[PDB]
Amino acid sequence: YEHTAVMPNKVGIPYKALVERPGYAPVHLQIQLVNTRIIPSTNLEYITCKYKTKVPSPVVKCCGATQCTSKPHPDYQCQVFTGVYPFMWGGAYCFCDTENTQMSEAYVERSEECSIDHAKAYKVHTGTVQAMVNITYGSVSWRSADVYVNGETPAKIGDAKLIIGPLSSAWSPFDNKVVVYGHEVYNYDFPEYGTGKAGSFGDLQSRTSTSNDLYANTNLKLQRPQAGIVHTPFTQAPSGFERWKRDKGAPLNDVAPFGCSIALEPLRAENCAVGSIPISIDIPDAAFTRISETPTVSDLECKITECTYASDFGGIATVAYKSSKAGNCPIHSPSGVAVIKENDVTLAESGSFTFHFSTANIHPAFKLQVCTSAVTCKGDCKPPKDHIVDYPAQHTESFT
Amino acid sequence: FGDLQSRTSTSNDLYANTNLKLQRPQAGIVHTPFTQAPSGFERWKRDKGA
Amino acid sequence: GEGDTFKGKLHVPFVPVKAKCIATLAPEPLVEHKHRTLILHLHPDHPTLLTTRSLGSDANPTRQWIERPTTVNFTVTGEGLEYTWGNHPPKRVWAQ
Amino acid sequence: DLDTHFTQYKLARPYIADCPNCGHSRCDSPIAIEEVRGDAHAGVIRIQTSAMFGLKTDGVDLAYMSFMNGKTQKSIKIDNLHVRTSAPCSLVSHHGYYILAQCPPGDTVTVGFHDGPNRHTCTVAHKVEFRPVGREKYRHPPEHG
Amino acid sequence: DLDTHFTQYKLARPYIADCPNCGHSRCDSPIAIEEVRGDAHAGVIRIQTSAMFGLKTDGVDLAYMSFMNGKTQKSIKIDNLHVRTSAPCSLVSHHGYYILAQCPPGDTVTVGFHDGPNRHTCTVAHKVEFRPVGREKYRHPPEHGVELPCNRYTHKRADQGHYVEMHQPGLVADHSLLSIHSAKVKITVPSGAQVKYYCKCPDVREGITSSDHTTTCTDVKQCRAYLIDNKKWVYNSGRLPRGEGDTFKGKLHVPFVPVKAKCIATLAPEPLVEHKHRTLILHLHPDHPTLLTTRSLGSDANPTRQWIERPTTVNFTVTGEGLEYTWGNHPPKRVWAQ
Ligand SMILES: *[C@@H]1O[C@H](CO)[C@@H](O[C@@H]2O[C@H](CO)[C@@H](O[C@@H]3O[C@H](CO)[C@@H](O)[C@H](O)[C@@H]3O)[C@H](O)[C@H]2NC(C)=O)[C@H](O)[C@H]1NC(C)=O
Ligand SMILES: *[C@@H]1O[C@H](CO)[C@@H](O)[C@H](O)[C@H]1NC(C)=O
Ligand SMILES: *[C@@H]1O[C@H](CO)[C@@H](O)[C@H](O)[C@H]1NC(C)=O
Repeated sequence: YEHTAVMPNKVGIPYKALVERPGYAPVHLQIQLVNTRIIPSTNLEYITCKYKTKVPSPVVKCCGATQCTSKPHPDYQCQVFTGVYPFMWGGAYCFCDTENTQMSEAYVERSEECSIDHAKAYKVHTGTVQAMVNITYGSVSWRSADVYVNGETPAKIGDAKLIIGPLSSAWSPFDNKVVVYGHEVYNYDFPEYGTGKAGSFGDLQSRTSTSNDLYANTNLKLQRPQAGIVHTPFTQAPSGFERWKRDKGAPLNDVAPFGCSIALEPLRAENCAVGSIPISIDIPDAAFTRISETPTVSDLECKITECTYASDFGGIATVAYKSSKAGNCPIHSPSGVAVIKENDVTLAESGSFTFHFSTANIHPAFKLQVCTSAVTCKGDCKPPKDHIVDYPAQHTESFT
Repeated sequence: FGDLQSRTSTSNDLYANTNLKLQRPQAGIVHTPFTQAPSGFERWKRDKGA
Repeated sequence: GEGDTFKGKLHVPFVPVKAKCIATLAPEPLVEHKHRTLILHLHPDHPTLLTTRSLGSDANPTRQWIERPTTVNFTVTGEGLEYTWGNHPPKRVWAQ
Repeated sequence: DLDTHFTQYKLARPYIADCPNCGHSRCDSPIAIEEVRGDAHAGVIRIQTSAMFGLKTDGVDLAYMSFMNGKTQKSIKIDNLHVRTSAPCSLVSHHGYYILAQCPPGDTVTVGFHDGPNRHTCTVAHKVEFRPVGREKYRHPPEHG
Repeated sequence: DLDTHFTQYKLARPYIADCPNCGHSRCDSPIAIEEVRGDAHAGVIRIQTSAMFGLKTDGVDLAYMSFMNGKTQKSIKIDNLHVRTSAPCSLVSHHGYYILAQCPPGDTVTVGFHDGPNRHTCTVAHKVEFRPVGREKYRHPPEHGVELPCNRYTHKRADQGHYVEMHQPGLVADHSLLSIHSAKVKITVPSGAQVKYYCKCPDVREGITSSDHTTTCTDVKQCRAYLIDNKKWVYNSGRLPRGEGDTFKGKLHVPFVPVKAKCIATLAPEPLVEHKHRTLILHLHPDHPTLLTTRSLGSDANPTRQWIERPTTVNFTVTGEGLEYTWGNHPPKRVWAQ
């Protein structure tokens, strides 16, 4: 009843296995993986965005110098100039010709746009993956279970209880350093907090949008106003966040192999088809029925009708059933050579019922198990010319 | 080239394989947005050989 | 003013917000199939970048802005291939 | 409900400053601009002009602008408030020192109203570009998509 | 003379449609732009607006225009009509729904009149390039040069080369018909026009009437407020609904048919010729990119053509069979060698 089985990690591929429960009628299984969310553990480092040089009003003493003070503003650059003769619309601003000094100061403050648009640095750990599994086994034909991958957590939705994982591959598309920009994910190597070079990425680094303090290395340097005019000419490197926005690499959600996609989320990488899962399930004995009730289907034969050497269910075959009673009968091929989309067939008195399947061998010689009745369906297949189907469901490529 | 072909200037019959597909109208606005390949004759009119 | 910086903290009138603008859509490419290779016959109206990404172990990605009409090819392996032409939704593909 | 912003409306007054390229030279225009925020996507630009348009002298006439001429302010009509780039722009909304308008890409942004006997324009050098959101690097908001 | 085209004049009436970028957003401007035709050589553009430019109410006032303001039109002057692109254009002629102008090159096209208290303009994203006639990739028509057989729209309008269908317009909603009869929603009529009418609630189901009242429904946002007004016909625009009754005929002539005129084309500065044994050396000083082509007259053509923008000096191996070359649109020249 406890059917342990390793399962390839694919999303849209069934796992219609058969339980070889002694003393009772065998019961088919069916497992499907809707999602394979990874959700690695993450830790935010800092957020960067364009800055705004909030330059306050200059201090202009008409006759006399004025020493500046080292204010605690981030990147607070202050410098005093000498020998200035400012005009304004009302005429020349002072009667002195050399004692005129200007005290110009400027500091870098994060732009108002940081509230909506801002990159997010992230350092990630291994984390723990989760999946949504649908199991339509036996006669219940339904499940809707969210499950983990740790090899301890039971999942007991409906009547059955099972355990999943751990995954055979520790492959994580995320690197140790991950940068998230609004909706797309880039595995850019942000240097560290409080060390960004001016002009490059992370010129302005804030711990959090709420955090008041930040790290603004913009190489801001004021210079003398020209021709006696009241303003604050400041020379600084162009916004480093503006750069790398128009020349960033391909997002991770567009270069991650194994067909894995990301989202503005706990950063799950869903549909990351890689490795296998050691699935173990405990079927309740209630679903089991006495073996003495299943009709006998011995002395039957299998005939191939038309097999296509393709990925979709192009293979068909007719089975000459030789039964005694009437009832349901699970069908399954223990061999991985062929996969049968058909799940259950009712048996009449010495009837014949076609079924569909798919294979990957030119001359498929696969065993067919029909409610405790073995038969080999040997035949031939033909490759298709119009290779236009859904994604392959045979998942059985090997030597042919 | 030859995206639209007519047997003569007066010919009421013609061939036009231009991949014209209609699109859903945007924001409950009354219009007929269509997704259309660029004019085939405009191509080869900028990059015709000698 | 040498005296003091008076109060009068004034709200920014037009605060940037994350609205939803309407963006352009490139014409759908003309898909032509060959044996284990995908030919994308396409004609871009404006410079659009297309991205391709193999579903196998090795991504082998390729990003390429294209402006003039061009014909491109792609070796679609048994693992499969997916491509994103413009801002259209991504599409995947098989191999036999 | 436009009377809940009197802190901007009443506590502030029109202002005048060094326009770098006021007309043919660097005069001291009443609409000297500063901190143009051309960082959106849909081609819209926020401009902080020295002149503070909004309500009239006391509490009315949202459709009037108030600049400072000489010692005194002067609330007049807003007839020809012009914002220009490489191509002429189109106004959207204005409030206090800030006026919201959308412009085509260009190398300089100019602002100018009309007193009626006077031009009173001002401009500044500032890169303006607008890349639309998405993978299709277009240059004008399309009809559909 | 000018009153010999009444098929369009009286029988058609301008309507309102959904401009992509009216003013600042997607409004419903009366000058909605359709079918920007930038195919002429000299940068001439035809625009088909939903507003009818040309004659007054009956037959007069070429210097007037007629647009539709809500459920009724109001013909005014053409005082400040302006068509604009990257740089402001210069209008040439207006007739019916069509405007002819000469625009600078640019990526967007705008059309806008000026009522006097409001602008009421519209614009659409549609690039307009310049394609200089010949082999000389100039940017504006020069004051001199050799003329070439260009293709260009004609300023004339009295032509019958092409037609466009003008069916009964579809009906239009006007919620301002839906006044209140103190407690019920109440519908007036423009001039006895057909008011299609019905609400969510069960009441009068067709509406072919004078001013009705509602018996059942109460909300003006839960009734059909329509006007079938096909006493005057409208263009077969893709922005108006089509009345399911039937599609009227009444096709009217297109104002500006393309013609094979003759535009002036630029003439590149002449080359400075220099020579060595069996070897032409060619000095070129182009002002604008101009195609140079060369062709050997021997058995092997051995062609060579290249756009040249920066001033350059090139060479050519001249065999005794001789060599031809065609700098710009200057007549081709040919040579022998020693
Ligand atoms: C769990 O996995 C099984 C096996 O893949 C899912 O079975 C499939 O369920 C769909 C409906 O979700 C069936 O198709 C639909 O059937 C209805 C009713 O006949 C029909 O109106 C629709 O047009 C559509 O054909 C489908 O036949 C069935 N089996 C297969 C082989 O696909 C099941 O839905 C999954 N359960 C959950 C909760 O996700
Ligand atoms: C792509 O396929 C076409 C098919 O005609 C072929 O001509 C062309 O050389 C191929 N291009 C490449 C880069 O293989
Ligand atoms: C000939 O061509 C060369 C380039 O191949 C050029 O530099 C040179 O000035 C020309 N003059 C002669 C030597 O004929």
